[PDB]
Amino acid sequence: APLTATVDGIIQPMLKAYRIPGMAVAVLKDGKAHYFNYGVANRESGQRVSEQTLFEIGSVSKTLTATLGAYAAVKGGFELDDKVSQHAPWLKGSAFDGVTMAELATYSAGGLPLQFPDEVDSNDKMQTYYRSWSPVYPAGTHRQYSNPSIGLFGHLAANSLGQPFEQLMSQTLLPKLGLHHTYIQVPESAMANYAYGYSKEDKPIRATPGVLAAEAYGIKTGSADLLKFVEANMGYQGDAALKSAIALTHTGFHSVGEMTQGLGWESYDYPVTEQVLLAGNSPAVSFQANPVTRFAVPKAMGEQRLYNKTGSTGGFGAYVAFVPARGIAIVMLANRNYPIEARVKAAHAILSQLAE
Ligand SMILES: [Zn+2]
Ligand SMILES: [Zn+2]
Ligand SMILES: [Zn+2]
Ligand SMILES: [Zn+2]
Repeated sequence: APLTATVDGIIQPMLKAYRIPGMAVAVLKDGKAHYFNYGVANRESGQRVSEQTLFEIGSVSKTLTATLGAYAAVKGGFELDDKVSQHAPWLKGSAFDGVTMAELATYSAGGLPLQFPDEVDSNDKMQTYYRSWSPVYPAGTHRQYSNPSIGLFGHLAANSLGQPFEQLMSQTLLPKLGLHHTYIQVPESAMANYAYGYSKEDKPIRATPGVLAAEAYGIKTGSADLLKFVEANMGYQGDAALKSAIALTHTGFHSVGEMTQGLGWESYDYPVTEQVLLAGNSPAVSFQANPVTRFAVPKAMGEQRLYNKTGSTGGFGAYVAFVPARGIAIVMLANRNYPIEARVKAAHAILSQLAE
């Protein structure tokens, strides 16, 4: 073998080193899905991980939120270059008069922070927060990774179609993507599949609920459903609107170094080195404001790219990467929040091999 041995040789040492109780890994190669399952979903019960185990994917959720937002645009709810307050009456007169929906989606509204301030934890206080927010930078000039930013994008995009976000996600988007084992709120029927996360203190934990949580980091899913979503991104057919929506998430709106920001997905010119992938996923990019390289117009980024997204929650660590031109992808879902650097290194190791 190369493939079982390739994945095993990379994943198993990493689990030992970061004491990861469980991981589900899925890869795509030559049209087919391959599942590699390690350890336990639940330490107390000993339930083993499978490709049907539900994990919190954290901010990988943004790629689905982005797809939802794109879908609403395609269906005419809004245009990406519309000012945000065109689609939020309660933001008329605020800074959002001068921010576009695209800018919201791509963390470039002007310095919205990584998280809401702590007592911005209700709908009323969230509205006042945005109404009263004072931009740090001119719109479209700085990227600062931000849950309030893509949070509001997803919320307003769903509203442009007349529905709450969770309804649009659960009743329209996920069903059209053929993702029937993916959830914002895990139903009682599926709870037996729901892994526990583990904190640094080895205490079992699950996601803290909150304002715009569903939009920013709210999805629970297993490796098989998530790879199916990645497959849709490699070459989807059928629903013309959904096809167009997926295309839109592969549009790049600006770059920061070698990373081009899309809707949800971040991408790189392919081939890409480990060092470059690491840098683009590092705190240098994710934890502080960066000035962007502006694009004259948004551009379709195409097939010879590596697309990816990191996600974590208090107890979970997720990574997804895919390369459409080479027909390869990896999904790595774990129930410990272990370093992104290890995620990226292992994924690059495996993808480098799949491309053989
Ligand atoms: Zn296989
Ligand atoms: Zn409070
Ligand atoms: Zn609202
Ligand atoms: Zn369904």
